[PDB]
Amino acid sequence: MSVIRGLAAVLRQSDSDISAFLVTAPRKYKVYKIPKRTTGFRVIAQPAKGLKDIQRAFVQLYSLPVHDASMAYMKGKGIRDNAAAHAGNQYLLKADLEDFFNSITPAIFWRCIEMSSAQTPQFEPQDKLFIEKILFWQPIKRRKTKLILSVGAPSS
DNA sequence: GGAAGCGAAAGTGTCGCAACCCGAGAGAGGAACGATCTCGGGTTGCGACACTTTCGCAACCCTTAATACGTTC
Repeated sequence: MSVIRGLAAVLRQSDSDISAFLVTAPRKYKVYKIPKRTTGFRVIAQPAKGLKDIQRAFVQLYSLPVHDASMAYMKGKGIRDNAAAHAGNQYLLKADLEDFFNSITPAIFWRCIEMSSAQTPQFEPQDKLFIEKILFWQPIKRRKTKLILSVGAPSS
């Protein structure tokens, strides 16, 4: 059963319960606005508690490769290390990506899985739909194809 | 992604003005018939402008969030 079997073994729940939960999982999100520091608002989609636990279990079960140049969302590394990497230099080229989190789609995720140069955990073709439902958020109720990563989630 | 309003941008029709044409008419001259200038419609071309269509800004935040204190995405 692969992914669902491991999720059941971690959450101490039946396969049927998790499978029934992972039907509208891309839709079980609570969206809200936080105030910007100067003016305006920022919209965040946060999943429900059960989906949050499912995402945490999925993240801890499968270890995707990460690079040493990345400094966000890893243990023992953070703002201080990122700043100290360029501390001794003379010139910098800070640059940003346009709408980073909402531009990531399941197509991108599956393209990156297959061609990754490092070790990648093996996902059976039967559970790819469950992977997409677990990891990705679905804005717009009518559109079931639009699946994007949500900035702010245990798995994003 | 995109309510509801609204306005930008671009394309298309329209409608009034000018410019000209053409027939009617009173009657200059000088001895009659009708030159010549004007009146009244009528047609066409043209360009400014009104009207028409499409696009795009960005409400809300969906059932579904957490709430020691601070930076960062």
